[PDB]
Amino acid sequence: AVVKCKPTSPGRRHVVKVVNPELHKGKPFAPLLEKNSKSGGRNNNGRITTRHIGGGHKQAYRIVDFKRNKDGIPAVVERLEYDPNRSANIALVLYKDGERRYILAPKGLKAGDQIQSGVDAAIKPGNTLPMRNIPVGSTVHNVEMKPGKGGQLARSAGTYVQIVARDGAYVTLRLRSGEMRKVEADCRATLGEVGNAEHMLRVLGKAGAARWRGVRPTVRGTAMNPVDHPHGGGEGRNFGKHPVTPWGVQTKGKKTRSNKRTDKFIVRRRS
Amino acid sequence: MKRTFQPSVLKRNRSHGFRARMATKNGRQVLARRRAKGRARLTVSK
Amino acid sequence: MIREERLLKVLRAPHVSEKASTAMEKSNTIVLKVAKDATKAEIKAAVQKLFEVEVEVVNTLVVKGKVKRHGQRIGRRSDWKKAYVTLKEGQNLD
RNA sequence: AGGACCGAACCGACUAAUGAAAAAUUAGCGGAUGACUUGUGGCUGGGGGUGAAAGGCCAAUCAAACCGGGAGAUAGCU
RNA sequence: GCUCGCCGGAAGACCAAGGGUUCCUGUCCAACGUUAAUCGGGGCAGGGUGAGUCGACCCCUAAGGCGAGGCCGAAAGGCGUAGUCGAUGGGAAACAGGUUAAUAUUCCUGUACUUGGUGUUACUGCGAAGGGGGGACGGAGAAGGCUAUGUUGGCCGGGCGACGGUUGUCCCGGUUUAAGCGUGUAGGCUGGUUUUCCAGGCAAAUCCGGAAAAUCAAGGCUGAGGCGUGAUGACGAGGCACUACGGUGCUGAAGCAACAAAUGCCCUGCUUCCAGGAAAAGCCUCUAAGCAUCAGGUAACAUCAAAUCGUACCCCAAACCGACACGGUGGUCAGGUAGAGAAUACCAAGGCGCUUGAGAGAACUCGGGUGAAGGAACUAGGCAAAAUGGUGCCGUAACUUCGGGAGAAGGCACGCUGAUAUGUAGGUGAGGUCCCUCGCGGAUGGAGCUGAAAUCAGUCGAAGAUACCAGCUGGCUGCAACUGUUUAUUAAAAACACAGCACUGUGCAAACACGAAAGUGGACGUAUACGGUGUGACGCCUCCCGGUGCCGGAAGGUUAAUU
Repeated sequence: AVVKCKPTSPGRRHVVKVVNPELHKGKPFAPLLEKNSKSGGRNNNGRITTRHIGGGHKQAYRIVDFKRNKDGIPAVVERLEYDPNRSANIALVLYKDGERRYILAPKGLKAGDQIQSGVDAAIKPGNTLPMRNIPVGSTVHNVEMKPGKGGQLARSAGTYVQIVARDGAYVTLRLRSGEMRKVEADCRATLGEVGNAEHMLRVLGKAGAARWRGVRPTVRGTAMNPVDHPHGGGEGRNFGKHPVTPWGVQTKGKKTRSNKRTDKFIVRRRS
Repeated sequence: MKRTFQPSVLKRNRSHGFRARMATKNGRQVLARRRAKGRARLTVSK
Repeated sequence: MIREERLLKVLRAPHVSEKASTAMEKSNTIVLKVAKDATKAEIKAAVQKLFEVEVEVVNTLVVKGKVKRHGQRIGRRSDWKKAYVTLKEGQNLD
């Protein structure tokens, strides 16, 4: 649930917490963990390539299963877990053959729930089956775009996709963006919505909270000198130019999709 | 007042030492230059 | 097993000093100058063969050379290896 | 509980008067569990870096570092 | 040598880094030392650094670096796989005393430990580049158990006072002892043991994981401290022999108890929070190829082994970074009285008086003290000074986002002695007595020790938070919501950032950014996400598309290469 914190200090006043009691209070499943060091938004050349990244808390990498290939074995949900690496919540599941995996926790999922992947699998939340097997009009998440690759669409805290149509070898998806997209009908998808839907209701409430999430502060181009940004300079507050990136490209409207290879799959762009 | 030079032997060697100079071309040229000049101490190496 | 020639080349000299004299008289320990490359076991072997005397143990150390100035010109003395060789109880050395 | 309070260390540098000091002193001053501070090592290189942005900082040097070279640049000027 | 004075969370002690002989001894005083110099971190000569257990080396890896092939690139070269390097992190082992002019966990004395070989007898499944476990991990908070350490008493030794008193409830000093081995406690974690099966752990697995079934409630792991031993020892106040006045040799009492107590240890624990918290080896374990009655494994016992390098000295400084014998510099140690305290004052241990002195006692300057009467009249401005200053209790407005405002404001008490109470409330806790699955056990018990806070009565002073220390307060108002950041060295702000808001892009080989490219970041993320721009908590809100941009359209006009 969301929780407005009492204003016992400025910087706590405007805070809203998103508290799920059902998460695991404990150390995660260590076998599925692995190291994940921070970039600072800097590439192999050592240059900053994406500004405003830096610092934040040390995080491990949970090995989430997005490919979801344990066909026919039924699994049961052991617990839900906090993943620092994503807006969603993860679920540690236990297959009957003794293997455990992390999966995106869907909306209704909880400890004790049974889930299943496969063509034969049942059409219920958390189950995963090819979209030619999934009825039209259903909500799914963790959608593969290429068969066998692993889910790439609809992984964020409260996303999902609509299968609006199945026309032969393809099905047409309604993406969260509003973009309509063809996808091969043999690609895989998980039933239901992804879990942590009130994720958006949280509000950080202070500068430090943003820092904790590895976000360095943002300087406005207009606050700079001309040598730095197109917006710089001006005695007092001047802005007599069309908005642009630091690299001179228009920002308020100018489209930038250039991919002519996948134009065919886009049924309708978002609006 | 913390002045610029804050010595550290290892750091000195890695930065300027013989092997470092050897590693890359430009360093090798520097070495050659110094040899030509007649430098007694070719490198920072003690 | 150390070669005789190497053994002979190990031992440079006896070291005379107050501390050395004290070590000799009290702890039955001789203080030698030895080759800088000479290891402890080597030194011991050489002691045993060339002075004909049982060794308990050898401690070694490296003496660094002093920087001196002859007139205006600076110059450094050689470094050299010192060895305290402790000799078995009742071992009297000439 | 807290980018909570008072306050030493520690980090800073608002006022004041005054070469031991190429930016210090003393007296006061701000923060002091955090967007803190600090050691060791690492990476980013010059129209390039980094920049909670002052054209700041990049070895007492910055509206384009230093070293060497073109080079005895050119100087209707002194 | 005796006085005086200063530091004492340092101006003491020990290290790292950095320096590199500055260490110690003798000797010299030209130069160096802001003066003199017999002295010196100066000159010259000699001496000095001892390790299986400290550190490096070594095994393991992080960020990162290099990188066979490889991909890419006019050349140079870039990226990067396998790999290999890389500590600031993980990985076996030593303590006490004595000694040098100068080293010591390194020498000596005592008492230990480690992990390798080799050989043994005893046994008999060993075996990895592979599987599993472990190592292995955050912040804050709270206690409880402890010790370091300190105080008092007891004990032991010495003393009987340069001036009134001082054989006592008097004075001074000491009252220390390790690692190791044994015990396995306060406490923490976990249900154990056996059997059966199984699409999992790249193959196999007797291991892990998962299913069942049986049976017992104690099983294991961890763990400070204490106790015992170590120790008939060592050390020991000071006494006694020699004296090159430096010291050397002999000798040696007591060596207990209580209380208090860390920020250190149990604790890598427990509780809790969200921001969700290295890796690999060592270590344990499982098997595979293999080998097969051999090797290898574990078992004790014997022997050998532990190489190499560092070890002096300075290290908040006269030895490092600052041109100087001139501010900066990470870690560890942390006594007493008062105190909340690592603040502050005075002291201990220890270390210093800052390498020019001597006079004088003009102006003027600096740093301080006090000041009649006035009390901001000063001044751009109360700048600077002065003032406030503690604990407890009473009391406290507007406004408010109901948290605040608020230590609002303002007041009262405060010393010492006695009594309450030859020391209370509390804390601690010995004997005795009882229980007992027997121990570091549980009950009862209260000796002794410690010990606030209050009330009443008296008492001194001008003054009792007496020194050091230690808020000035209130009223209206602009700006910025707030904590933060900034022009290293004239600007700390109303500037930047901020949480929040909005627009816009981006469907993943994402947009974008660095890269002739390969590739990398974005992100091991996927529209509840990421990028860009503006605005900037919260509250109430928030006409013009002509111009320039952007988006969409494509009927016509015009229009490249080409032909």
